Amino acid sequence: VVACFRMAPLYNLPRHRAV
Amino acid sequence: DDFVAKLQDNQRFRYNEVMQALNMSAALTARKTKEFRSPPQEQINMLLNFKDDKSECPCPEEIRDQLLDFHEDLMTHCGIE
Repeated sequence: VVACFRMAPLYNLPRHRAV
Repeated sequence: DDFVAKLQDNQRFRYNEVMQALNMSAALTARKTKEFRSPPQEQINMLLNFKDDKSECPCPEEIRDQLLDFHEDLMTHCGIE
């Protein structure tokens, strides 16, 4: 269930998309 | 640019905190990891709640102050105040 708990975060997200 | 860089570093450190918290307690971990489970737009919306005093955003007061100062300067340029 840890896999379902872990999703895509901003720190893994690139810079410009987060901007 | 730099505001997002600091926010991403914040979330990086918060992930380490919650990943220890998972090994300490699994039942409580839901609310810890909800803001990672959320889609990125919802994550931004929850993280950008510095305004007013509801203050349920997990972001630290220094990062809140950075955005508050930038917003005051932007309002000053815009002529609102």
